[PDB]
Amino acid sequence: GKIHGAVWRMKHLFATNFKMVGHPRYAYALPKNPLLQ
Amino acid sequence: KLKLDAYHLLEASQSETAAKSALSDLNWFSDLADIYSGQQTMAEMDVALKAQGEQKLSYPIQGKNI
Repeated sequence: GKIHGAVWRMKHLFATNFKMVGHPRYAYALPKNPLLQ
Repeated sequence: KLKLDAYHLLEASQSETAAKSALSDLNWFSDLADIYSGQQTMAEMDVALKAQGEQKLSYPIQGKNI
C-alpha cells in the first residue's frame, strides 16, 4: 500500500511536468542544450 | 529523445541567454564577403579592358598643332 501511494503521487507530480525527464540529482548525465550559450 | 527536445525548448524559454535561433554556429559569411569583393574587382577590371582600347589620341603640342 505504501508503494501504491508513492507511485500514485509520482504519477500526478512527475508525468506532466516537462521539467522532470528524470530526477534532478542525475541531471549531470544528460546531454547539453544546443540553445543555451 | 522527444522528452529531451521538449525540456530543452522549455528551459530555453525560461532562460534569458537563450540562443535567438536553433541553428548551429554559422561560418560561411566570410566566403560570401570574399566572393563579393572578388566579383566586384573582377568586373571593375574587366571593364577597363574594353574601356581602354585607345584607338588613337590627339595631344596639342607646341609648334605643330598650334
